[PDB]
Amino acid sequence: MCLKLNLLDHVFANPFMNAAGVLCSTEEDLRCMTASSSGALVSKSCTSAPRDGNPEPRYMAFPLGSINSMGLPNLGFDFYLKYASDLHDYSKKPLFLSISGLSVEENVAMVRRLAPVAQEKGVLLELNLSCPNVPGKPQVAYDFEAMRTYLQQVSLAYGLPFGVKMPPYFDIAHFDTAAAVLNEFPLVKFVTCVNSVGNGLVIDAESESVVIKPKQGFGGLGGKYILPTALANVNAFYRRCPDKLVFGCGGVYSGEDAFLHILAGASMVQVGTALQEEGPGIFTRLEDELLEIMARKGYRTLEEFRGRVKTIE
Amino acid sequence: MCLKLNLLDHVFANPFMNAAGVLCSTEEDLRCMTASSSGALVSKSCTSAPRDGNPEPRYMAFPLGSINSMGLPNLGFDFYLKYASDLHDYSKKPLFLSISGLSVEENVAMVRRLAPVAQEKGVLLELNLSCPNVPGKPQVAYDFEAMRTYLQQVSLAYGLPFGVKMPPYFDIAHFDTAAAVLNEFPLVKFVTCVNSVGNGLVIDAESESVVIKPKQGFGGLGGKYILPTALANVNAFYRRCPDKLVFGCGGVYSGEDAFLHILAGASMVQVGTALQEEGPGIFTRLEDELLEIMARKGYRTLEEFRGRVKTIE
Ligand SMILES: Cc1cc2nc3c(=O)[nH]c(=O)nc-3n(C[C@H](O)[C@H](O)[C@H](O)COP(=O)(O)O)c2cc1C
Ligand SMILES: Cc1cc2nc3c(=O)[nH]c(=O)nc-3n(C[C@H](O)[C@H](O)[C@H](O)COP(=O)(O)O)c2cc1C
Ligand SMILES: O=C(O)c1[nH]c(=O)[nH]c(=O)c1CCc1ccccc1
Ligand SMILES: O=C(O)c1[nH]c(=O)[nH]c(=O)c1CCc1ccccc1
Repeated sequence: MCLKLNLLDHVFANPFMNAAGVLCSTEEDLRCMTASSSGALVSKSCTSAPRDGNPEPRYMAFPLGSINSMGLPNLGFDFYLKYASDLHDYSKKPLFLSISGLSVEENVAMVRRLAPVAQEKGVLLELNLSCPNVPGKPQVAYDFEAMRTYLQQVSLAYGLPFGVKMPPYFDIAHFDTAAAVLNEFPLVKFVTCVNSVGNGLVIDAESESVVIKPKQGFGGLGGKYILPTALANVNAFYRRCPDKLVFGCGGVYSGEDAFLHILAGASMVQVGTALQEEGPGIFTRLEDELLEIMARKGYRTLEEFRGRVKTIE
Repeated sequence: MCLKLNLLDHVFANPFMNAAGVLCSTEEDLRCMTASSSGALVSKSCTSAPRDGNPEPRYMAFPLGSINSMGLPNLGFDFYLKYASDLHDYSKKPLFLSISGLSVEENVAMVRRLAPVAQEKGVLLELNLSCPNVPGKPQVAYDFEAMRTYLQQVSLAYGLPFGVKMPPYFDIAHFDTAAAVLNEFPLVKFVTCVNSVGNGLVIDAESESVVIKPKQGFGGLGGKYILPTALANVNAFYRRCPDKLVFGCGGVYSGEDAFLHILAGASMVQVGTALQEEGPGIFTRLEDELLEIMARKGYRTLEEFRGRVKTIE
């Protein structure tokens, strides 16, 4: 009957927050997410300098979900750090800051500056391993040695508990390798599964055209298309990383979808496409709907069912 | 107006066929696919010996698609070779035979034996590369060195044009690398994109349980979930393999979905989940619906629009 929880030395009114990138780029957006009923908020992944991002149109949504190739538009790390150190009202809810530098050095340079603000104000770091395509090498989370370098360097530079935003994997050996990398780093205290399902292509039959301008129409998919992919990643890393938290992201449109993420192992549940489409009112509905399912089942706490998805035999 | 194609030295009344695995395991199944209005059929991916596959339930479907961990149940190579050599009526439509040996040596042994029947009767080989190799390693087509080995060995042992069935990829680096491997092999004349989107997890909220028994509920996804992933892969290989055909598979439930595949580059268009759910009557419906879109647009043949998806500016 209340959905409050405690994680990472912080108190949360409920497990919901925006997904990085959605409703979180400008001061106005971050004030809007803080005024909402969400339990937390995360800022737009940032780079050391500001970015315009890719040409428009760069996001489109449809009944089954969304496609985007935003290009990491952001107001620059100095802005997000300033929001964290001077503007955010911590009495309202916790703040996560997402960083997405284009090299290890850039990520290390941002985290060294974020550390004392984390100590003083309690902002939390979500390190985004996804990045614009560089011909000739894979995304960082898809190159396990690069991933290990990033986490070794960030962990050294930051020195405090943080989390990592992961793209989906689709192969059980990949789950085993990625979770073994993550388990080398004791400061990685949460894993957020998942970022968009990479490089889909939506085509409009009437116009015979792709629907976004960058990358010949290819972009990451979110929303209903990706819920079972998201639940599989959440559960695969919940099972493999027993000393970490898993934050679930992907496909959440209802309190039933949140319930499924929590059954698979999610501690917080992030909302991307559905929030972009419905606006911040969605958080009161998701809370009501999750409490309604809990009540029908007799559950009084999230702990009673987190990670307790049943297998057959 | 017409749906006819002539490719790989065969004539097809229309581009539709089953996806491997669906309606194609027994003699009864293959006679049913032959009696349908599809333009071709493919047999179930086989191994040297018969397999019972995994325990049930191992396939389930829902409004947005399906999940399966079948375990490669099949009647064994000798049965499908007999069907191709002695039973199929080639005056009705062309036959593809899919193989999925559990090692390069098993595939080599099958294709050596298939070769003389392919030469005499015109059966076409589809080699499934989205298939287990050594457990704890990724599936073959996610291990580029293994994939190259499989292709070198099968190309030497078989010596005739064949095609390959590919898992989806999600990273531009992988589209680049995979297409470069395929383009090393001139006998690979068609590339079928895509197999299921691997290791998703469907969870039923009422029962709090996964819905298939093997693999703790993890399985490959088909259907509406995967259409933009399928289209991205069809187009990515269509652009990168200009000397090969691309066949599309994933998410086809209507003539409009088939039209989008074909705009992305697809020659043949395969139907898995929707055919499993609706039965072979789907082919008359897909042909009617694709001809209606062609009529409205004034297209008289498939080559007028195949691969002609527009990009923005
Ligand atoms: C418009 C847009 C911008 C996004 N930007 C980011 C980002 O800056 N950093 C990040 O970690 N993920 C980003 N994402 C990914 C989302 O955080 C989320 O992982 C993905 O959309 C899946 O969740 P959903 O199904 O709720 O949309 C973005 C997604 C969208 C739709
Ligand atoms: C029950 C079932 C069995 C399958 N078995 C095979 C197989 O033996 N070989 C293979 O190449 N693909 C197999 N697949 C994958 C399908 O061929 C197809 O690639 C996938 O289902 C996506 O197409 P769809 O969205 O139309 O279902 C199977 C799919 C299903 C649902
Ligand atoms: O800003 C984006 O395009 C973006 N969109 C996503 O769905 N997830 C992300 O993490 C990002 C920022 C990193 C990124 C990823 C792919 C292409 C460009 C930037
Ligand atoms: O028989 C299968 O489970 C199967 N299902 C698919 O959706 N696609 C396939 O290619 C196969 C056969 C290969 C496979 C894949 C994963 C585990 C075992 C066999």
